[PDB]
Amino acid sequence: LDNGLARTPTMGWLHWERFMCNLDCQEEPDSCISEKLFMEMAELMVSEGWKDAGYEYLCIDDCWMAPQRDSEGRLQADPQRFPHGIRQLANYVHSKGLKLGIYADVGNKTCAGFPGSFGYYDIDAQTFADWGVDLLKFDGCYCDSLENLADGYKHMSLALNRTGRSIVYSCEWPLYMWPFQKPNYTEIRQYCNHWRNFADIDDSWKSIKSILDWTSFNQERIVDVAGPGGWNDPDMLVIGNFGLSWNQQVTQMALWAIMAAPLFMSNDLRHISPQAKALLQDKDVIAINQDPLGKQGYQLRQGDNFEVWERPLSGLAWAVAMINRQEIGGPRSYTIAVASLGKGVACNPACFITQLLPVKRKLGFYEWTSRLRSHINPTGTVLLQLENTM
Amino acid sequence: LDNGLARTPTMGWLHWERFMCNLDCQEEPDSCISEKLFMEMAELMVSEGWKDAGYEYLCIDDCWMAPQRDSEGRLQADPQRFPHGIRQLANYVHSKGLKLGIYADVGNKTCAGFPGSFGYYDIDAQTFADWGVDLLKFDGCYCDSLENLADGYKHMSLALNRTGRSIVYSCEWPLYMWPFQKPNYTEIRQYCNHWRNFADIDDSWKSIKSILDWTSFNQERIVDVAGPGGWNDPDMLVIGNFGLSWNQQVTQMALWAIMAAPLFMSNDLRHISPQAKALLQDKDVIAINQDPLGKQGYQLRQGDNFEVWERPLSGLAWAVAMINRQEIGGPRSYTIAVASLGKGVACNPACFITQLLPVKRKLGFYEWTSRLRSHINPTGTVLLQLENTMQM
Ligand SMILES: *[C@@H]1O[C@H](CO)[C@@H](O[C@@H]2O[C@H](CO)[C@@H](O[C@@H]3O[C@H](CO)[C@@H](O)[C@H](O[C@H]4O[C@H](CO)[C@@H](O)[C@H](O)[C@@H]4O)[C@@H]3O)[C@H](O)[C@H]2NC(C)=O)[C@H](O)[C@H]1NC(C)=O
Ligand SMILES: *[C@@H]1O[C@H](CO)[C@@H](O[C@@H]2O[C@H](CO)[C@@H](O)[C@H](O)[C@H]2NC(C)=O)[C@H](O)[C@H]1NC(C)=O
Ligand SMILES: *[C@@H]1O[C@H](CO)[C@@H](O[C@@H]2O[C@H](CO)[C@@H](O)[C@H](O)[C@H]2NC(C)=O)[C@H](O)[C@H]1NC(C)=O
Ligand SMILES: *[C@@H]1O[C@H](CO)[C@@H](O)[C@H](O)[C@H]1NC(C)=O
Ligand SMILES: *[C@@H]1O[C@H](CO)[C@@H](O)[C@H](O)[C@H]1NC(C)=O
Ligand SMILES: NC[C@H]1N[C@H](CO)[C@H](O)[C@@H]1O
Ligand SMILES: NC[C@H]1N[C@H](CO)[C@H](O)[C@@H]1O
Repeated sequence: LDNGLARTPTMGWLHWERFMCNLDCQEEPDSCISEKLFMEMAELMVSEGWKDAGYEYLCIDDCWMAPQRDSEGRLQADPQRFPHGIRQLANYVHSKGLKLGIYADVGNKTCAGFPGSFGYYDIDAQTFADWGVDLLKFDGCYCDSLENLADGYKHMSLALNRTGRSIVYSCEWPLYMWPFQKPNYTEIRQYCNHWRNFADIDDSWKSIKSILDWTSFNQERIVDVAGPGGWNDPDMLVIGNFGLSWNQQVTQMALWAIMAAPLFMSNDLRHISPQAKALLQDKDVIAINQDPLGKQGYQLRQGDNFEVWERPLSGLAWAVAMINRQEIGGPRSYTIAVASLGKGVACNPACFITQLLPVKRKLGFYEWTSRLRSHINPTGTVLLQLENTM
Repeated sequence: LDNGLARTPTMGWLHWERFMCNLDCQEEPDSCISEKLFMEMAELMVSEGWKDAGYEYLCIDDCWMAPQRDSEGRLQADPQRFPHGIRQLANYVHSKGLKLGIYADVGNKTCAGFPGSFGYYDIDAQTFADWGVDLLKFDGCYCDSLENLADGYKHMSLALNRTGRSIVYSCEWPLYMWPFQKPNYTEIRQYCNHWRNFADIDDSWKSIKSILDWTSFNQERIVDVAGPGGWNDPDMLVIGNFGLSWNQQVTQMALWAIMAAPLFMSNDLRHISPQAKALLQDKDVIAINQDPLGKQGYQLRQGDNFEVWERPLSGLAWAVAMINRQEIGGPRSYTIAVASLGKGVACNPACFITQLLPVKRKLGFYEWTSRLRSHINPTGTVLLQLENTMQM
């Protein structure tokens, strides 16, 4: 989408995975989907260094709406859970230097059953712009035809444009097309700043494996379309929650950097371990994810329960990730000729290699003839940056 | 097995899950199966508090043997990886106050392809006894006849008996029966101190779930068989390795306590986080696992992606574990009438409830009519101890 936005993958926080559709503010005031939850997350995004690290968009997912539209047929936030309304929440979020994301659905209802936007695309776009919304996640539930799906996503894209406000447009279009018809990613990128390709992530290593495996299986179709203004979205970062071991969290961070993925955390910023916070705020890894060239990485190799992924960066640098998919035993040795990396240019005539994950360690100079040797933890990842000596 | 051993579930360390069959001591010296590894592991078991916590058996799994038997037809340790031999390793282990476990196979070869014990049961038992072995893990590979399997396990049990040395006898008999017919656990318990029921564990939450689900599915068949001298073995503790989140590690520790399981760690004691070590050395949870009553726990309830397990303890106490199997979202509230716990006996007329996991916290007195309310993390477990009481 050539709206001047998302020139690097969008970074921020999205409530869905950790907080979902919790409406029980009477029994669970601190966890329910409410204005107070987003105020608390905004405060911590400022005070705990998230904004400084680049996490900029505080995003509302499903279950913010009132059961019905208002007198004039516009969407409204739930009166009890969002007493001051979305425009006021956006004002607050802006006063902190952050941006606000909101959620709507292309069909007749949202996935959780709240008012859909079909028939209201232009009014909804104008409502969002009037409210000061900075990002829209547009879901695909309750849409009875591929034509309605495509037409709605394009119509909403154009309506957002017509409001004149800069609004990041996040689409689930491909995900809802894939069971029936192969998506045309050139068209999608024409209309969207990023697009969900695959099933919702949850708090599990199985989910991560399945997302990585889908991305590597389909990489010939999706890798080259990505770039400044339009990214593949493999769904939220779930680092800092409950289901991932430390090495599995490292794998998610490293490979979301390799994939030039949007970095939408879905966690509780009020209760997050120092280790998870340091991983999610890792300057060098974020810098890889945010590389201005915006060329998505890809899987280079797979075999012996090892995977090698790599990503070209600005200024002749490369990022390389090595995953150990064997879920038994101990750290496993993996070696690869550096001439096999970076299409044969990264280390010609030589390169300096720095390991970034699981810990930052300079590895030294590697000549064109050299072999890179590493030990990779089960379900963990070794992430490296290669700098050509020219 | 009525050998006076394993009156509580055996506790120790077994190399299989973490170190497997790594034979490459030149390229992977720190991971290969060698005498130096077991010597160092013994030193750390002493110095890092593992022996004090109750972990007593340092156990060798597969891939310790030389490719062939010796001139006298007895087994021998690998010449390069175990130059000083099993007798000397056992001397070292005993000098640290620990006990040594070893591995053999009922069939013609071990699962990794090394000499099997079939045809040599009595001499192999005697060899182990001469070496000073204190525990035998007896595998079931390369034995495709049910009669051979059963006869071999019984024979090895009797042969170990004849040596006159006290040796814990750990069997994989039931697991190897399933391709043919489901086991008679009365017979197995007659011959074994504990027995593997289900597929090998690996370093994953998937594996933990599958072991728990098999145990609860088959619990009417295996729970009452267990007791002092004979335990169900759901395989090694893998806390301290790589594939389990903190809450998944807590779930494994809590439920291995519930199940009266042998506690065999399979990790690297040289590289283990403080948090994992504190969990594995948790005095109160170990005390649940080691409860002298020796009655295995069971799944009480299951529904809405929640599980409730409980285990009766000595002196009218109970352990209760609540698992959240929903792998999305945040901590989920679960409430239960305390009268539903411990068969209505734990809290009659009252009980004092102490949460032990994920953190230790006194919850207070709960009267027989009261309700217990708790919050459980995704893939985590809340482990509680109920003490029957007449007071407030
Ligand atoms: C080879 O097999 C034989 C037969 O199975 C086995 O002999 C058995 O040894 C056990 C353990 O020593 C004996 O059990 C003991 O019996 C005495 C006398 O009745 C009791 O006083 C003992 O009670 C104490 O220990 C128990 C734990 O075992 C506790 O439950 C109890 O509270 C006491 O602390 C204990 O019951 C058993 O009687 C014999 N059986 C026979 C038939 O002789 C022998 O040990 C095996 N070989 C080797 C090397 O162990
Ligand atoms: C509406 O769409 C137009 C057309 O794509 C966008 O115009 C582009 O804006 C970028 C950034 O300002 C320029 O670099 C391009 O040259 C423009 N292209 C064209 C064809 O005009 C415009 O930014 C969009 N406006 C909003 C508010 O989204
Ligand atoms: C995928 O969609 C793109 C964009 O809608 C199609 O490309 C356009 O094709 C028309 C007609 O040939 C050209 O005039 C435009 O210049 C193209 N637009 C762009 C942005 O390239 C493309 O044909 C579609 N591909 C398939 C296989 O259907
Ligand atoms: C919404 O419902 C109407 C009436 O049932 C239907 O005609 C229309 O196609 C639906 N729209 C979508 C996108 O499913
Ligand atoms: C199980 O084994 C015991 C002891 O050997 C024996 O007495 C019993 O009959 C067996 N049960 C069945 C059902 O075969
Ligand atoms: N992919 C389906 C989408 N619908 C849910 C909201 O109800 C989340 O936004 C999820 O990402
Ligand atoms: N269940 C199969 C058994 N065989 C392996 C050794 O090769 C492990 O001991 C495992 O416990």
